[PDB]
Amino acid sequence: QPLVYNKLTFQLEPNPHTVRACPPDKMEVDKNGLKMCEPCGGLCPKACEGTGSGSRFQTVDSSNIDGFVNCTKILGNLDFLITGLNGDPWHKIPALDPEKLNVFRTVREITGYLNIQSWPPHMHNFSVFSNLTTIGGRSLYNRGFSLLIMKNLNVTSLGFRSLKEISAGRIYISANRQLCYHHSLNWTKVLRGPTEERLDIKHNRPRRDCVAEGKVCDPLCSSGGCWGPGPGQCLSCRNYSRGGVCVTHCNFLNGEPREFAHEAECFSCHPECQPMEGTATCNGSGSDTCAQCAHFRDGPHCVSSCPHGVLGAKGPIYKYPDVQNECRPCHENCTQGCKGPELQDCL
Amino acid sequence: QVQLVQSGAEVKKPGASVKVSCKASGYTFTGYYMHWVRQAPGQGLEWMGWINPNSGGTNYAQKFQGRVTMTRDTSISTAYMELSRLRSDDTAVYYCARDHGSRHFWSYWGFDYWGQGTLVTVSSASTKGPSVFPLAPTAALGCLVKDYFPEPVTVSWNSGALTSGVHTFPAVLQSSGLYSLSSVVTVPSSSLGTQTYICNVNHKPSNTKVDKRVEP
Amino acid sequence: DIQMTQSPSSLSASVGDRVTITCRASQSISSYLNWYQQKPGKAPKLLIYAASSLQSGVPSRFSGSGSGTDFTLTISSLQPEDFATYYCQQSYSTPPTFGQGTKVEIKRTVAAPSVFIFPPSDEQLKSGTASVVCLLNNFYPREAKVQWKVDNALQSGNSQESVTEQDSKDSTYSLSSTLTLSKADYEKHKVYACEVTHQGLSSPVTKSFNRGE
Ligand SMILES: *[C@@H]1O[C@H](CO)[C@@H](O[C@@H]2O[C@H](CO)[C@@H](O)[C@H](O)[C@H]2NC(C)=O)[C@H](O)[C@H]1NC(C)=O
Ligand SMILES: *[C@@H]1O[C@H](CO)[C@@H](O[C@@H]2O[C@H](CO)[C@@H](O)[C@H](O)[C@H]2NC(C)=O)[C@H](O)[C@H]1NC(C)=O
Ligand SMILES: *[C@@H]1O[C@H](CO)[C@@H](O)[C@H](O)[C@H]1NC(C)=O
Ligand SMILES: *[C@@H]1O[C@H](CO)[C@@H](O)[C@H](O)[C@H]1NC(C)=O
Ligand SMILES: *[C@@H]1O[C@H](CO)[C@@H](O)[C@H](O)[C@H]1NC(C)=O
Repeated sequence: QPLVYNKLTFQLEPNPHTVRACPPDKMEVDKNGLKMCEPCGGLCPKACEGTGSGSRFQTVDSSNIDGFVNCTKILGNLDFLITGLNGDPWHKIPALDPEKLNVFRTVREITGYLNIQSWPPHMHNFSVFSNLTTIGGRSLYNRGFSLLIMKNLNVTSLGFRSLKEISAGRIYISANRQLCYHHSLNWTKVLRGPTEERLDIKHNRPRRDCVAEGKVCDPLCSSGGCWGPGPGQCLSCRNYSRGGVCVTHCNFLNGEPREFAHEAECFSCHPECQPMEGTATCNGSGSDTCAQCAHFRDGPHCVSSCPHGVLGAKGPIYKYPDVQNECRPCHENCTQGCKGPELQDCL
Repeated sequence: QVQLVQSGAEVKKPGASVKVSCKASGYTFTGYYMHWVRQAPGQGLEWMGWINPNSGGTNYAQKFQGRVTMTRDTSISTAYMELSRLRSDDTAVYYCARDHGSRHFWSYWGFDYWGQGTLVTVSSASTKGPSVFPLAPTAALGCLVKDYFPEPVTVSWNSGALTSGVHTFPAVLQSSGLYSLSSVVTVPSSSLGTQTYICNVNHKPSNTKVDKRVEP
Repeated sequence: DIQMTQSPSSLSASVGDRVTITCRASQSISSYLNWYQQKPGKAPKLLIYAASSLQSGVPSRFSGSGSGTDFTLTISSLQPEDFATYYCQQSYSTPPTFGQGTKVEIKRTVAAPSVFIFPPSDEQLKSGTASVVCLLNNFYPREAKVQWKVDNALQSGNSQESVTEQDSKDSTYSLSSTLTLSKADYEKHKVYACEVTHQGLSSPVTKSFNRGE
């Protein structure tokens, strides 16, 4: 019994009068000195060792890519050298299975650098790092490079859709004579700096050839650039984004789910809220920020039903629906609910 | 073995041009970049630029960009640097060094093999022969090689017979643009008068060979 | 441009000592830093590249360390072949920058100079110029002080000095100060003298002479 109703705030509260390992779908968190499990939004966080200096792996090949499964944060680097992707016949090492590269779709952060020098020819993007959001750069490759992509002759677009911060390090993107979409990137927003000789981009595909073929940024992207074609591959959106995809608008007045804006991002609103036609439906995602309740109202919150037996600090709480669907308290000297405020309206 | 041979010393006037060569032998000439580093007399080092001996690509420093042309001759394995628009502060010893890495992107730009060094003296003065003046008196005597241009001079006492205790001071550049140099030598006071002491100054640029007896 | 800052500028150490020179970068340069040794009159020699890696041929007593900003070239037990000037080079940014250079010198006991003064020769006075030479021969340390006195008058801005490198045997310096005057000025005053102040001298020594005498 962890939750207890409150007469003052009209909602549930943590009950003050309420080892084992957490399940694989829950992470062990600490709420002010109280160990408890908490569900993970999809995959649970898991730290994994990296590649390069400091680790026993020089490149990511066939013998180590299976250890990168369910990894959400590399505590190191990721090196994709030529001998790790195309094998090495002088040692009878087979080439890396390209479909094994999809294990990095769970990677959301890299502590050190990202060194990509070889990629399967049938993969025109690094979309296997679509969930990569932050490159730390605590350890750097070569001359202070935190991101290095050289001589990948079959990469059309980068594909780092969610990458929005590179804390430190220089950037090298060269010798990719078929790469586009990267010319209009606003690296000042990603690098958190002034890009003072921190960009080494050259000898790719010329801007004149990418623009003439219509392979530029989507009109829904803003001036911040785009990691490829489509409304999803934008860095920032011109107006609003729904689920990481740039859209023309949210659903303030019409739509399958009524939405509200928060920092130019569309979030669906609380289900206990009446969808309003032509007018706004909600301020935020809470049940107390809505325009009109979908059913009933218990104080500030819109509820589906009035508290009919919920435990409180003094006992069971019983409330009756008012004439206008407001959850008002039943009479004190009454048990098992009531119909109205009067005494005989009980039981 | 690896060996880099440069051209001889050059003397230029302010505004002219100097083209120093660098003959390479002992390695694949087109396999390693050629760096050029100059060093002013009694100063630190200064990197001017490199040249890719395979493609011909260059990378000059901003200070020299616009008046330095680095070229290559793979048929004879020779690298050239032509520093035009000369100034007084361009007087230095120009070395040619070779990058220790065949793959340049992963190189550390370490100079493992250098040339012998080419001295390039740039001054508005004209080639002048030296004036030898005796410094007459354990006794101490010497000579004074005053007012000459350019470097160097070779001072030897008694045609090389006397080498013990001889001190030929480095030449100081006077305000007139000419070098002054003293070459003293300590001798026993007993032999002062019983043995002839002659200093022999040789200035190759002006073809000047002057002897000078030093009597008390 | 990433300026290198070497410390110390000069260093006096004897054979067998452990010396330590420091190369500080203005910004982070990762591990792209080399070390060089330059004998007097010779081209630099590569000792340590990539901060720590020892170049083939250089003895194992030469060792490098550090990363980022602070680097250090440490050699243990100095050898006679190791008395030279040492430069550090950064290769992180596109223009390789060198340090000011540390110059290790042979330690020695304090030795006093042998002061000699030389009047201008008569062959030189025929030309119309007078040069008086004050000689400081075989002394240690290199620091000294030479002041000219033309009839008890302090002179300045008309004399230049030149010092010799440490001798191959006793490891002592030599200095010569030359006072250049026109014949008109030289024929005015009777007494010429240079006053030498050194650590090896119990009191400043002054060598004098008179014109014509
Ligand atoms: C990423 O690259 C692939 C090709 O390497 C692009 O084409 C997709 O390829 C896969 C398998 O090869 C197909 O299943 C898809 O249908 C292809 N997409 C299209 C639109 O034809 C892919 O489009 C690239 N992704 C982005 C975002 O540019
Ligand atoms: C790229 O992004 C940078 C930073 O995100 C923008 O530059 C700054 O914009 C802020 C606006 O809040 C100003 O306060 C700063 O003064 C700007 N700094 C500089 C150096 O301009 C920049 O405008 C963006 N460029 C594009 C094309 O979107
Ligand atoms: C990875 O996570 C999935 C569920 O998200 C689970 O079924 C699977 O067993 C996990 N694999 C490993 C190696 O942890
Ligand atoms: C990427 O992240 C989203 C939400 O952040 C998640 O739904 C998705 O499962 C992640 N990708 C993979 C391969 O798990
Ligand atoms: C990969 O690149 C080569 C040469 O650049 C090209 O011939 C080949 O078609 C490319 N692969 C694909 C799948 O397009």
